[PDB]
Amino acid sequence: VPITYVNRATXKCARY
Amino acid sequence: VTGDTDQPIHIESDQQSLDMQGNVVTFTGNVIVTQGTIKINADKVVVTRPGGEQGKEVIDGYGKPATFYQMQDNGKPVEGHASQMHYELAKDFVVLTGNAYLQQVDSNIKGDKITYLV
Repeated sequence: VPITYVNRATXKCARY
Repeated sequence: VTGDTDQPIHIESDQQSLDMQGNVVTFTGNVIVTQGTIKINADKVVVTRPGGEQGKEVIDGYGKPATFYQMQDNGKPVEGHASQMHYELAKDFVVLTGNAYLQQVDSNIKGDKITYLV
C-alpha cells in the first residue's frame, strides 16, 4: 500500500 | 462499508523534513495515519529509504497519542495503546511496545509489548 502525505504548511501533497 | 487494504495510506502533520543523502524522513506534530477502517496516531514517524529495493521501507512511529483503532462492519471493533509502534507496506512485521494493550471478541492481552502480525 503506497505512502502519501499532505503538507499543512504550504497547502499541497506528496508520495515518498 | 468500504475497504481498508483497498485504500492508500493517508498521512498528515505540520512539520515535514527529508534528506536525499541522509536517506531519512521526519514528520512532527500529532501525525495521523489512516487507511479505510484503520486509524493509527503518533507525534513522529521514521522511514529509511535505501532504494534499489522497491517496497521494503518500514514506518516506525513514536510519541503520544501512540494509539490504534479499527471498526469493521462485521461487528468487530479493535483498539489499543503503546509508547512505540512498527507499521509496514504489505505483511513484513508489526509490533507495539511500551505498556502495550489490545482487545477484540476472541482476543485479550496486555504487557510491555504485544506480538501480533499484520
